[PDB]
Amino acid sequence: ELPDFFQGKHFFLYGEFPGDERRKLIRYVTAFNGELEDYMSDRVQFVITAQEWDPSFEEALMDNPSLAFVRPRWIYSCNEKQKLLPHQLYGVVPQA
Repeated sequence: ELPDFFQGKHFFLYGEFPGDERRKLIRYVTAFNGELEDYMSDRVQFVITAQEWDPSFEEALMDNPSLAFVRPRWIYSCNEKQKLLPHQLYGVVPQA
């Protein structure tokens, strides 16, 4: 059946996404039993973004440090292996 590695992890798609991508994500997330948020709030553990580092992150960060800023590629490869991959490999850091 369906592997449930996103168990109790909440996501947030931050970017401007290529329409069907958002779908894929959501498909893939919920598919793996991921939780999906409709707004940045304390529940969030991973912010998925195709976009680039945003000042927003920081303030969000300095209010909820646990945050991960991963790029979609993670969510894919995750499925693409049927395993929880360290988001670190697919991270988003302000470049500076």
